[PDB]
Amino acid sequence: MLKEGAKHFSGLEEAVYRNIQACKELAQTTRTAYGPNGMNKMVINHLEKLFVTNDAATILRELEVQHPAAKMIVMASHMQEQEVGDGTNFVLVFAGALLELAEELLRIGLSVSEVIEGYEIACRKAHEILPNLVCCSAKNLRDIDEVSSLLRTSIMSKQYGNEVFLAKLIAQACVSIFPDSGHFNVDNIRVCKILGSGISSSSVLHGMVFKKETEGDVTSVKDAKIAVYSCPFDGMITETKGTVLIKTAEELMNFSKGEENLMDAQVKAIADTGANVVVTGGKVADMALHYANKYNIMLVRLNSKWDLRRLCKTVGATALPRLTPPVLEEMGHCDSVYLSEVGDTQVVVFKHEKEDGAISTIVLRGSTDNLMDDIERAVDDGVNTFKVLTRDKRLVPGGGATEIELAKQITSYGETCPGLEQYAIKKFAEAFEAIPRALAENSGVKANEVISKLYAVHQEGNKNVGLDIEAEVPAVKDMLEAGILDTYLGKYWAIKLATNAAVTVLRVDQ
Amino acid sequence: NTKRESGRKVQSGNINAAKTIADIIRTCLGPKSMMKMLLDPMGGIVMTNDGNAILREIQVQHPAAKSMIEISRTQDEEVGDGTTSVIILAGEMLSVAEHFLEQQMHPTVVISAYRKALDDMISTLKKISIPVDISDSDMMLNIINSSITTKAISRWSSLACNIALDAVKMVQFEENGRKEIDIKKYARVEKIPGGIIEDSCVLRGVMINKDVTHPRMRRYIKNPRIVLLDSSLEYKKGESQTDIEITREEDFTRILQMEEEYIQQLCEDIIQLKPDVVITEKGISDLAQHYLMRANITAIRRVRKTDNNRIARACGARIVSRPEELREDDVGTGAGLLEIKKIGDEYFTFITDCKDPKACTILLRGASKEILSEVERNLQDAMQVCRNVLLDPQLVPGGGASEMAVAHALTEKSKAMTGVEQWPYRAVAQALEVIPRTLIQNCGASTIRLLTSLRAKHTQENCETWGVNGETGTLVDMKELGIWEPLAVKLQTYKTAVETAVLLLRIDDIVSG
Amino acid sequence: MEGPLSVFGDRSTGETIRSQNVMAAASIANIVKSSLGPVGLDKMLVDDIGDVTITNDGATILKLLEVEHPAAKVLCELADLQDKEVGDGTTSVVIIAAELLKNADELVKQKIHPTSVISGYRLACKEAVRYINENLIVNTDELGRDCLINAAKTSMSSKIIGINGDFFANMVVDAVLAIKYTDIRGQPRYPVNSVNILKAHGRSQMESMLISGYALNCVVGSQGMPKRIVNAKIACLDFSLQKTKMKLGVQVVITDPEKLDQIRQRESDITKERIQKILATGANVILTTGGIDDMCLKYFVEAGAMAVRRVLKRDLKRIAKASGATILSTLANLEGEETFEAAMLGQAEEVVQERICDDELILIKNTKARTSASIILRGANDFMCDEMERSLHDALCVVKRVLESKSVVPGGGAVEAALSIYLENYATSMGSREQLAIAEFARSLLVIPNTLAVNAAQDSTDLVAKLRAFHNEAQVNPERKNLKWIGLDLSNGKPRDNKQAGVFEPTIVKVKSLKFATEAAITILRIDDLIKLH
Repeated sequence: MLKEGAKHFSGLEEAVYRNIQACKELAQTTRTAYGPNGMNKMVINHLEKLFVTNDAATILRELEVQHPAAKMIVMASHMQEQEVGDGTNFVLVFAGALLELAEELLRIGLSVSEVIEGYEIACRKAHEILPNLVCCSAKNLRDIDEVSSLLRTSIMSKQYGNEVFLAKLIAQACVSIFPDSGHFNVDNIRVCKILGSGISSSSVLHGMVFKKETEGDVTSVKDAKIAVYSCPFDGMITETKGTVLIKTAEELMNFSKGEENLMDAQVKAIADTGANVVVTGGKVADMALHYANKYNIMLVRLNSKWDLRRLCKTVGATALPRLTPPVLEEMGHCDSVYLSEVGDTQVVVFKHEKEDGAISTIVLRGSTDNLMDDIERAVDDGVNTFKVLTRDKRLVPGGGATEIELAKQITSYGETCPGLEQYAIKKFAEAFEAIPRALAENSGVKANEVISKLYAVHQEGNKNVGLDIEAEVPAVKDMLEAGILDTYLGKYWAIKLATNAAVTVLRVDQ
Repeated sequence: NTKRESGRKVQSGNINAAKTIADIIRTCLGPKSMMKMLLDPMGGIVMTNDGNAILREIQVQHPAAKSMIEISRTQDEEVGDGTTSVIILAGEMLSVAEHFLEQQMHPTVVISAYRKALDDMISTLKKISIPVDISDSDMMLNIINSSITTKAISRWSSLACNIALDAVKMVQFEENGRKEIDIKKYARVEKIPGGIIEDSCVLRGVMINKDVTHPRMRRYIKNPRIVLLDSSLEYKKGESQTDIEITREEDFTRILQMEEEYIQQLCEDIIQLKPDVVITEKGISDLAQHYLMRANITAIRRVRKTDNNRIARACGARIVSRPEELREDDVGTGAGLLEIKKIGDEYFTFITDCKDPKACTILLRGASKEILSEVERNLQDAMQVCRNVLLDPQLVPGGGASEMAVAHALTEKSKAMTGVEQWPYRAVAQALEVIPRTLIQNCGASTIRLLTSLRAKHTQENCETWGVNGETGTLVDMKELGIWEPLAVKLQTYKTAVETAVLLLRIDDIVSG
Repeated sequence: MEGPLSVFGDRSTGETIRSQNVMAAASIANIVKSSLGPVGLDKMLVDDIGDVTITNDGATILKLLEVEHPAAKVLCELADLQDKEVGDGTTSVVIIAAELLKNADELVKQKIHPTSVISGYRLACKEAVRYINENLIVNTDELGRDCLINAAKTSMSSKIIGINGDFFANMVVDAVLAIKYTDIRGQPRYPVNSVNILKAHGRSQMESMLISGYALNCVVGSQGMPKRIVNAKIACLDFSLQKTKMKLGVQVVITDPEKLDQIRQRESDITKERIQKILATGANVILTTGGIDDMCLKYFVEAGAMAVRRVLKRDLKRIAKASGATILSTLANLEGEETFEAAMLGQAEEVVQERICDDELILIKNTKARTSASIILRGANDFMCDEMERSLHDALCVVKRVLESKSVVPGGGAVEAALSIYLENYATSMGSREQLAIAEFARSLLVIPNTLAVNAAQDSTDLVAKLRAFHNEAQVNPERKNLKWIGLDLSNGKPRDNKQAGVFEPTIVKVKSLKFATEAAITILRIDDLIKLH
């Protein structure tokens, strides 16, 4: 400060300006990133590799700002993304939008608590009236449509057109195997992206899909006792002496054969422990391969940790470098453990089917990684939006036909509840228009034009914005029934969530 | 030559001046008051509550301020008051609307909102505008003293009450068309120097300071009859133009004196006739005017015909060639009072005129020659009520609860009018409530909460009649508090205010000529 | 400037000055854009410093403005020349010029018979003028369903303050015929401004009363003297009565003031004999010119006279010819001693005094020597009458301009929207140079309405979306009718459904604005070589 002491970068103006303004910075694109999104975002992640998406959290985590303002709220956006797969595209914009009313009320001179608390009780009032606007509930996981109907909404809230083949393909991955009652799992259903085939060739093989080359034979048994190992081959040939191969002419003789019998004992000890599939994040060797061909134990030549991880995760396997006779601790899990060609890529396939614990493994055949990973992104955040763990998701208008109802609900009521809080309560019903704007953003019209008509749709729950021109000229697309609703819950959090950090990040002048 | 200006840039320049002008005077206007003190480059201080007085003494910026002086005048041109209101009121709607609305992008409903925000005033006012008896000096006095107080002055109010309560009723045009609302020549306030408050002596008719200017003139003839020219003055305005002579030095002196010795012979031609007053639009010279006075004939000189005509009807003066030569005499009496008042030996002849063409030029007397100027302003603001009450008995009580009364009825109607239109209409709904809230922010505490209380008060209790006190800040009935906000004034204010701000948006461009 | 600075004298030698021209050309037309159409903003424009002018008329704007370049200069003529044409098309001609003079040179530079290039912007005008002669599809006062009634009603819908256009549709019909004056080429069209029109406060806000014959406004309430005997006749006078000095020629300089008082005393009393000379001729209504002094007035009030004075000479002149009277016959002098003969008497079925609205008029029933009418306007106040009267005037000139040219167009660049893509098509098969010009022509057309659109904040994307959608090969067709909508309402900025509206323009100003626009493409180009002077 004035004094050489007082560590801080936040406060006073730079709070009522820069913090909120820095909060404004990132919500800018989240607008283009939520609901139907025609917008796209190049990102290099410190691979210098471009990637394209509409999602903030993928990007924001990378982005580094002086100020915890940005650094905090993402956690809530994560806290959403943790609990709810999508809407996080939205979860940031409303707070940042709702915030900047304060700095205005600060120019209008409204106190911290005064500005805060109006949003609060209105947020409770929201949390009171928000479930009143539950317009449906989900029903059946076994039904593909009942699932896929919703799933578009989040895929929509990532990317618009693709959602159709996708949402179906998702419940066709059997979101249904899990009850979605107190349980559901990504890693069991895990996306596995095959570069090649088509992007709409993205398929479903229930049970593990490992793009890794499937070696040896097929597993000794399909129940396979599965000993997965980080690097069970560090080489059994040693790299030593002169040439980084040999030094003395007598050296080479012992280098070549030693790999064999060690790996022979190693792959015998794979059979000795009884592993019916051998998984080497370490190298593949033809002898060991032929040993794995002799002992008939299916071989995995190379592993991402994700391989080992999931194998460690799902099978109950434990990946360990073995220069060491393998010992089954990993043991088995999956009742059918296969070789397969999916995308006609050699696909390491383990499968076991259980109401909980079943791997129903999303296999994305795809033409482009940079797409198929963003194609993964929406289905990810779509099935994570499928993750509610209420089979009946108490659905509310998806793509936000809600806000117009609530923008009507609160600020009207907002004045009824009196005192300067009312203005914060009335400011509360404003930033609803964000996604109606944020779609009209990527749709290309004015939120006023939107809201004026979508106030003129009055009590609806249905008509609202979207993509194309029906979010433009009428600003009317049925966001109850385009087939698009959203769960009350993912909605319920964003208000609740974006209530907290927004309220919070204002309070802090240091 | 050709010059081009564009977009927000000028319209923001429009925003700046009037708004910045709207600052001090809004605090100045009303019982809650401040002073705008101009710094002359020499350090000269000029502090007023009239910014238009300060604005002129220094550079007037073109974009907002050049039009605001004129909408300052126009309001004061019309009713006789309100330079300080329209500017801050136009500054209100100018401030928050366009950029916001132009960030919502349209010039149209902005301009269109002024209309429909203007009539909601007209709508909610005349509903809650409270009628007052126009035959009652007092029922007019409470609304007139409210409007005589425009800045600080209740002092001459009660005294400016009585004169105007009397005068504007007697006001008639020379058409005598209607009474009531009037031109300030058919109600004139001429401050008469010196004396004391006792000499204030309400004058309902025209005064002629030139009727009796001298003690030697006509002394108190109850009905003065001004005889126009025509024979009593035969017409010679010319000069003999006598030939040049180098011998006499007097020929240089005498030829110029010949001009005024003609009217002398014409004033000699007057004497025989003894018109008790003589009016000459050609004018009479003073060397000619000697011989009129000694006759006990007063002389109105260098006055026009309409000045005389309205008076010749007001004082009821036969207008003839000669008193003995028939031009068909006008009446002998048009008036009931001829009072010639003297401060010094310059006599002030006041003829109180009842429903006459006259001028209704009203006598005021301050304690001296100076505080007259405020009495005149007091009287003009007083006669403004008396022309407004005799126009509108209904005039809104408010401490600016009227300045809320529209604003909240707007947001009510914003919900009714809808469209994209509501958003300008709801944006311009905000601008009105600031002026009084500033006055009750001049008070203190939370002025927006008082405004919230206002808004809570507004549709619940009453818009304006019941309202907030301006200087106290309490929510009170403004007729009960006695603060009166003339309907026409308010009617004129936003009207005059909405008009200028329409063009300020319409102008993104000026040239150099 | 731009590029080479090496030579003064506005010699930038090619594209530089050419662009410095298109700069100046795009510089001047800008005010017009924001001023284009009735939705064009109104520009307060400083004349000196405190001296200003508030004008939305680019031509008027231009007239205050000065021309700092030939590019600035060549437009400020053609714009004021199209203003000099009518004043319809002022803003029109302005803008398109700035686009075409980067378009014009680009082709005409390449020579290869250099003559005919900008005619690609000319033959297009022809191509347009023809089509512009073809548009009754919108803007018809040529005939409506009620014709000039509904034509004015839709024009009173084009300017509409109220339900006016009920009587006011008929008034404009009454108005064009109220005026009867020699008009050439054989026009039954008669000037719509000269229509005797009177404003009436009170009664109904929206209402009108047509006076049989011209309605002469005659002073009442000032002169209390009776002018009134119900008669068949009026004495139309250009003459004046004064009780101060009726006939001059006396000098205030004379040593005798008696000379000025004498003719004053005598000729003050001759004022009331002149009427007695007129009344004895059989004239019980005698229309006299005013000018009496405020003293002479009250004298004429208190002394009294029989005569109709201070009448409107605009009407008195019209009625003199109308009732067959003259305004002067036996009048050789300013003396009231003059006899009266019936030559100044107007002949009528009856001259009857009807005071209505508390305004007495001289209403000549059966004006004999011509056909005459006056439509008085009943309104709350005369401002309310000012309100509809102006709404009536653009129900008039449109009919007039239609009575000027039966062939018309819808006003605005909507006729371009048809023509433009058509002329771009009319360019297409031409190819070569010629696909460029006529298309480089027609693309530069589009600026007018779209700017006029956004001037109304109409989302110029809309204006093109609506019009050139309807415009097709399906509809290349103006027809006389709407199978497409080629219309654009100017005060709306948006195409409406009004096909009769009075805010449009005929084929008159539009065939002009094309060529003037093609001109500025040429107008700057005539200079041969270039130089600089010392």
